[PDB]
Amino acid sequence: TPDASMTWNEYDKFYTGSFQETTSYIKFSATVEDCCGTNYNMDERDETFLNEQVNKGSSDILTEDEFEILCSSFEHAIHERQPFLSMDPESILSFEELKPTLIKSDMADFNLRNQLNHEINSHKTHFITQFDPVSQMNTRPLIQLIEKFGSKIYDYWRERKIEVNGYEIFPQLKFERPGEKEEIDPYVCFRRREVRHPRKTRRIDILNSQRLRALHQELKNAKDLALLVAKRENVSLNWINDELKIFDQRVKIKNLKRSLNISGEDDDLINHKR
Amino acid sequence: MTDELKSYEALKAELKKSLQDRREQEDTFDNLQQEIYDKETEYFSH
Amino acid sequence: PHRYRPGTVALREIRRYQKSTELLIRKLPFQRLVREIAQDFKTDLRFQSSAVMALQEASEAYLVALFEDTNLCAIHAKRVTIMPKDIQLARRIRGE
Amino acid sequence: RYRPGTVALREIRRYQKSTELLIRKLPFQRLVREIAQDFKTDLRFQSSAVMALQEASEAYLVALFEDTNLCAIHAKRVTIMPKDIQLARRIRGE
Amino acid sequence: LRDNIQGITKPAIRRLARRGGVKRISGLIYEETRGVLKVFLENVIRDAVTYTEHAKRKTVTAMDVVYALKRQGRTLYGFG
Amino acid sequence: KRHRKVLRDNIQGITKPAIRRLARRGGVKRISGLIYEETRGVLKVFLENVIRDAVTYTEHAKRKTVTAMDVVYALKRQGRTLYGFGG
Amino acid sequence: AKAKTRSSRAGLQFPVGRVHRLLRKGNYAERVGAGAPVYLAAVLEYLTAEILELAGNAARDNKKTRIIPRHLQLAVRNDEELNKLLGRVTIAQGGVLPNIQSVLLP
Amino acid sequence: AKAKTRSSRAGLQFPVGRVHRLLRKGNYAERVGAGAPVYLAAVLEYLTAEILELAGNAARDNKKTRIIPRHLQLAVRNDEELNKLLGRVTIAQGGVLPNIQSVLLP
Amino acid sequence: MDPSLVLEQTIQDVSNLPSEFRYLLEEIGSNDLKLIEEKKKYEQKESQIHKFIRQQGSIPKHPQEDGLDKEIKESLLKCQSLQREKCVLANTALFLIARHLNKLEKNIALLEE
Amino acid sequence: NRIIMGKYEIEPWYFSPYPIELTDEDFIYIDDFTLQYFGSKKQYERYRKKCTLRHPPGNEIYRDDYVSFFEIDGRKQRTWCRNLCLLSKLFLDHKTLYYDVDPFLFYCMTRRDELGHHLVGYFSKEKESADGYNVACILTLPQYQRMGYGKLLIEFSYELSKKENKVGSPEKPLSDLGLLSYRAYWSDTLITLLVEHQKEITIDEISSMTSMTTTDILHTAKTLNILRYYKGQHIIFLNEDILDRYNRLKAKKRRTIDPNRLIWKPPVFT
Amino acid sequence: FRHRKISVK
Amino acid sequence: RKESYAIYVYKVLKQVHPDTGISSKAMSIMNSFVNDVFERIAGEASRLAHYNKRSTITSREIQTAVRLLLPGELAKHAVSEGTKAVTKYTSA
Amino acid sequence: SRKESYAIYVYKVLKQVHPDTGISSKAMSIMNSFVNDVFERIAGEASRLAHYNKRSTITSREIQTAVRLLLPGELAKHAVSEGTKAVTKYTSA
DNA sequence: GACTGTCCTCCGGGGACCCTATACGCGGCCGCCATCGAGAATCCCGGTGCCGAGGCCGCTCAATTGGTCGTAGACAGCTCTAGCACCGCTTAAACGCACGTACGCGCTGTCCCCCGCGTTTTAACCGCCAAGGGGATTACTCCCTAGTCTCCAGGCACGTGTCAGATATATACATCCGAT
DNA sequence: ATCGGATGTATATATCTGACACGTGCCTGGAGACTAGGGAGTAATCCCCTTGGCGGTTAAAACGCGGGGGACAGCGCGTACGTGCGTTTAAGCGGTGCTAGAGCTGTCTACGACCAATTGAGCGGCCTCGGCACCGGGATTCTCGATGGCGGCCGCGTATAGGGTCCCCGGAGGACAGT
Ligand SMILES: *C(=O)CSCCNC(=O)CCNC(=O)[C@H](O)C(C)(C)COP(=O)(O)OP(=O)(O)OC[C@H]1O[C@@H](n2cnc3c(N)ncnc32)[C@H](O)[C@@H]1OP(=O)(O)O
Repeated sequence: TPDASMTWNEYDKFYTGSFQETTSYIKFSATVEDCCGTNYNMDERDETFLNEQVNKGSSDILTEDEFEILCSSFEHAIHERQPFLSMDPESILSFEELKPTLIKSDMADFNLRNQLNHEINSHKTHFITQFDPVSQMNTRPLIQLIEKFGSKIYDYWRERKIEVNGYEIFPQLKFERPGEKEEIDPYVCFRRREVRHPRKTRRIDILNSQRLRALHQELKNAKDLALLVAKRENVSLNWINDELKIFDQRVKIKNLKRSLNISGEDDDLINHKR
Repeated sequence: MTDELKSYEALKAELKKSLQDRREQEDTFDNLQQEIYDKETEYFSH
Repeated sequence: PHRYRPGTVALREIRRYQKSTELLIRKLPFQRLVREIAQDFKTDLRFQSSAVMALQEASEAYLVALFEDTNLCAIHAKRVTIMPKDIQLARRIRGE
Repeated sequence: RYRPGTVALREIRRYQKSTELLIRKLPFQRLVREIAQDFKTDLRFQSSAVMALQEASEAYLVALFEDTNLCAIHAKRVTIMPKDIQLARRIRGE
Repeated sequence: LRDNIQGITKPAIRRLARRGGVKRISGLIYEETRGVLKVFLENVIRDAVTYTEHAKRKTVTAMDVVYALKRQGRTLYGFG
Repeated sequence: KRHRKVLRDNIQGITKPAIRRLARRGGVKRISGLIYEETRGVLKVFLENVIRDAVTYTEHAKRKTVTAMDVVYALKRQGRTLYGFGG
Repeated sequence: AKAKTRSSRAGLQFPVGRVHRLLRKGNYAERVGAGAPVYLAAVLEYLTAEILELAGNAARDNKKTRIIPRHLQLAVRNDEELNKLLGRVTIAQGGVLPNIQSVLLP
Repeated sequence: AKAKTRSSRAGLQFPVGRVHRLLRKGNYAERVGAGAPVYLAAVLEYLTAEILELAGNAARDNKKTRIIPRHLQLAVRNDEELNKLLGRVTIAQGGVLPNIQSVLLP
Repeated sequence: MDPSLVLEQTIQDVSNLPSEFRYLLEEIGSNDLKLIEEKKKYEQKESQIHKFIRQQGSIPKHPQEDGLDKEIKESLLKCQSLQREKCVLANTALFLIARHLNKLEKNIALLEE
Repeated sequence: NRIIMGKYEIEPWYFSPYPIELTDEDFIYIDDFTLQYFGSKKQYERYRKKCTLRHPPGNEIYRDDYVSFFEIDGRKQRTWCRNLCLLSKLFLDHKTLYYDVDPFLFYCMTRRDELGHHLVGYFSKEKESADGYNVACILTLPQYQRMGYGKLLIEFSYELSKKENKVGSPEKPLSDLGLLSYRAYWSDTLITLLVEHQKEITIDEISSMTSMTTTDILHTAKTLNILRYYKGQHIIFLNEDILDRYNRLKAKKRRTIDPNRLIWKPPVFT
Repeated sequence: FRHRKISVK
Repeated sequence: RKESYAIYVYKVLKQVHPDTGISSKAMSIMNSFVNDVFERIAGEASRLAHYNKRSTITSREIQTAVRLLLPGELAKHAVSEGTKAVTKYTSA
Repeated sequence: SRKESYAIYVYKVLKQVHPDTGISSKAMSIMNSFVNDVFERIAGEASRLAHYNKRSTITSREIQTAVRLLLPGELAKHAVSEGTKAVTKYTSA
């Protein structure tokens, strides 16, 4: 068998962090997309463009994460309004024509997350889960990024879109062509042959009323219970922050009293049972 | 000094505020505990 | 007194007769039946002893096979008592 | 809507009244060539040979179903079951 | 000779059944068995006698029985 | 990894309606669902035996083509004489 | 002296000469008797006549003037002795005798 | 030149000469090939060896040194292929295979 | 539009949901038990400080007051870490349930069209 | 050309139908958790900065002090399993990507670390196998080969077959390495069972106790000389070589799969 | 060897 | 050229039913039937000749074979027909 | 009068396969009948094979084909192996 | 006569041991497991005792050799049928799904019939004696059938015409099923 | 049991085709006629083995009397098989084109038939003894029903307990007497 024993030097650069083992076996069903964040990743050309044309001397900093958010929104909007852009890449929509869709766009369930952040009463901070990287909390909202840099970034992304003939910047796996269902070349793979198209339902209302609505009600009940538990944890967090603040203020008060030699009135420096 | 006494009074009032907030959060926590128990009973038993 | 439960003696007999290999029919009655039947084709026929013995062997083997088939048919009807209709069914399926 | 069994009786009369083959020729031919592969490759077949095979197969199956029906009736049932076919073939000596 | 078929008695029939593996026997079995045996014997003896007459002999040999069983698809070993 | 599509089975082509038609000609009124698969297996065994004998006759003649007479002889060798093709 | 067919000498329709030749070339015995082919041809003619008569009766019973294999099947399977003679024979395109079990009837 | 039996030339125990003679006198074909009797004798010897081996094993399993028909019956009926070969054969004094149906057991 | 497909997909997507919810709720429970234990650990020390003030006032310093304060800070900080973990876990669970609920609502709206 | 999976740069063995742009790259980057491919180092870096996955995207059904096992559905994790199949084609000339990954279950063995669980090998399984195969494709990373990991994978496959109350065999077109590995596993298991049993045992009892098919047992018996015909019957043959191999096996003290650590129930597919 | 049953049950 | 009993079957049909025809397939079936009966009778006669160590197939062997194969009235009428035919032939 | 049989050859085979085993007379008659049966079957099948192909000579090929027709599976395989081996050895000397 | 203090009799309400709850102590019975004795299962060890299997010995006759001769069959070349394969249109038939019922199936109760066992009776079995029919043998001698060579007309291939029946169409009658 | 509605099936008629019926020329398979050998018919023979009787022994068939248990009828539930309809698939038909290979013919050699001369393997008859059959005594572990017993739900109160129920308890006010 051919060798595989060569070691990479930048492993420590590309692989950092720590994963905590759990006592009980890991329970997981989320997809890869859920734990990766923005689907677009900048290449060397994109980072040189951002650094030299956007972040070279700007007083307002556009981050690489925000750059990928903008490029992902442009991608999604273009595939939505122009699913056949590869048919005529030169007829790609302008930034202003695509902007309303970007405004109404719901990228990465942003609206859902904002609604949740509203419901927890945690909209002071932002809604962050284990599937989300810590670095992406700081990024500005998408609408702000559109208003400030959307045309500037969109012109470059449009040029690269045209360069790839309306296809994806990231190189894609070869796909089955409808003209022939059998492709001699090995390249063609992962085709339809493992999907099985179903029979359509012209006259099914009953199932929707009976079981879909009942399961929706059960999901609502679970969501309400989880919201109550999350609020309980939010108030426990507020309590522990109160305890930290009280401890720091008590030690500062005690030091200031001992500096000024003030006696009595120590009730606020101690706890009272209730 | 009156400056350090002013800081002392400010810290006293802020600490009274955090003590009140702490008690209110504890009460809210107990309320949420009972509400969670009742809602669990409603959604799963009842 | 002592009595065996119904069916124990039956199983004992089954084991016994499946173990042994002697003819189970009485010689003389079988020979008299053979000659009686043979009278109806030609009068005053003589028989070698070996011919009668071969006839008895073939007859007993045929009947044993028929009884096995009959037993399978009776079991198929969720019964343990072979009945004439079982024999008729078996012979019909065979082609008789 | 006719009661269950009336249509079955009508089919019984219809198919006992005719003599045509009841299996589509092409699937049977493909099955024959598939089975033939397992003894020698690139075998060729006369059409008459395939037709004779189909005739024999259908006659054998009809006789087997008659025996199976007799077995099913014997058990005081009216629905044939695999056990009935197994019993028929066993008694036949197959 | 007449009614020698009664020589095949109930105990002999049930013995054959026991060797065949039968456990419980209806009383009506015996007459049916006698009839079946009579039919079988008639079928075999007819061919045996036919072979005997073709050879112009008055004595039935074992070989005649063997050839009859062979003609009926019931080949028998142990007699030549 | 599937290597060869030679595993395709044409025994399926013996559709349920065809088996029902055969049973109807045989006098069957009610049919269990497992009958169809049992029938496909029985037919496969029968055809394998007959075809094996036919091919044996064909190879003996040193011919590449299976003739009708070979099938007739195979049936004869199985005690299922057939009239209407020769011999 | 003109020749007369052995069939005519025996008053038969089947070819005695062909039967005799087939017997000689069939590897059955070293020698063939003179009357054996005559006897065999007569028996074959008789059986042919029996089957053709029954088939003709069936064809008339079906308002047909041309005998088809179905008629042959009906004629054979309706005759006890002919059915016993041909119990291991299959007739192509012969069909089956109409027979519906009583218990299945309403 | 002394004669060597054709069996010895083929390394066989069965008589090649007797088989050849029976073939010639059996009215099977006009001519008999030279190797056909050898082939047939070899096949017969092989089948005899198979049956005798199984019968000997059965006889040892019954603490006997002399093979009796019962052993032959057991050997044949216990071999699937031999049983299929002799499905229409009856062995005199052979008996039956011990076989008790489960449903009859208590 | 297939109602039965929507029902099947919703049930499949929610098939593993209760097990993960149990896992997360019991991980929150374990973290809350760690929080309760650490609460006892630092409440005992704060009780020592408070009783010291109750008996001798705030002007005199406890002989280990700086060490007790640092230990309380440590215990409180790891309590804060534990509570952060519980909050994140609850947020993830609520995210999953609300995401499934909204997806079902979207599919119900599409079937209602 | 050459691929950098995690810290190990690997040299591919066979063609794999990746995008031709990666066949145009000198280096290919593979994520150690999502198996995503990259020709661009910048995209690799950005993905790593945004990739929060540190374990196989599925439920953990087994875990010991050394490795853990994850059960992954191809239909639920389509992109990830496609990545796995694409990577697997590089090391078997015979893998077939002519069909997508939906009807396949993937049981992946990983080793845990501070960074997370590091995949060392796996074996796939058809959701509904007509042939009764308990393993469809089994690939073990070349940077972890010849370490006994494949033995542990086969052990886990038969542990699943026991938990399924079924016997199982790998897809019969085995590679030379796979054939040899299965020869070793079968020989070791058969010898261990024979010596520890210390009694005459029926073939069906061996197949029930090991979930090995009887055909495999018989073919191994023909390759070995375990079964001998002596005095009119075939009997257990306790020769020297068998006990010597059993002693070398006992002396090597290889890692084994602990069934009690398997918290798993067979999936139900409609 | 010449005989069958190289390996059976 | 391939020979068959077609013309003789046709003559017999015209003797028994002058106003009835026959399809070609039915004629083939009849021809196969004739060949089958021929082979059965000839084989039985050969076996009879062998069992009695005779090398000549006479009419007596044919008669015995017919009696063996044909059931009851069929055998009686076949024997009658063969005897009549042989008798008439021997007097010509 | 001399009445031939196969007894002595069966006895030789028995001595080659089980040197310490004997056989009863009735079993020897059964074996002789079995041998005659198989002989008749194979010779008849060979005769039909020769007739079908319009040949007048029974060669080894016909015997082999008849054996393949009459013997099931491994019995046929081993019988063909034995026949070919014996014919080859006979052809050698 | 007015005021301070002590005895005794009457409104307002604590209470004390309670009316039959309430929960288990303390078993009946009962319930299935825990042994547990009695028959039994043919089997087993050892003389012993014969007769069938196996070894020997002439004596053929069937197997071997060594020629010779004739033709079946192996082989090469050649023709052309027909088996295969692909294209494309039609629609009969297969398939999927929804619906309802009637059939399979399990369960309970009844009873009569077949098993088990003891007693009586027959007649199968065996050993022996005896006759003679007919199977088996041999020796002769005829005539029937294979083999030949000639001769010619029945039966085959192969063309030719037309009408029995397949198909289509329009229709009355038989059969099923729901309603009363 | 009677009646009408709806579907299938048999019935009358008309048309159109191809397969059946018939004609011809040809040749090769059947009819004549002849011979020679030997298969088979015939007579006469020997003695085996088939048939048929007696008479004693006793195993086995026949008979009879329980009674347990399996065949059988009824019955009540539910699944699954049949029916019908709309959608979908490919079988069927026809049409075209190709070439593998079935079929035929003409070679000529090798092999098998045939016969005569030879002889040893194999057959029939003839011993000889130990494998196997029989006739006893003996003999553990395997099934089966039986009831004795450790311990669980429930009879059936009893010790304790929320609380109906009213004669006495607390101090404070009114009438006869005293300071
Ligand atoms: C079709 O049926 C699907 S199954 C095949 C799928 N593809 C596939 O397996 C190809 C890529 N993967 C591998 O081949 C992979 O290596 C496995 C799956 C075979 C696992 O191998 P490991 O090396 O990880 O297995 P171990 O348990 O460590 O045992 C390895 C044994 O192999 C011997 N070996 C390996 N390379 C060798 C060379 N070049 N020369 C000699 N021997 C070699 C090891 O010595 C070891 O033998 P053991 O007896 O010690 O087990």
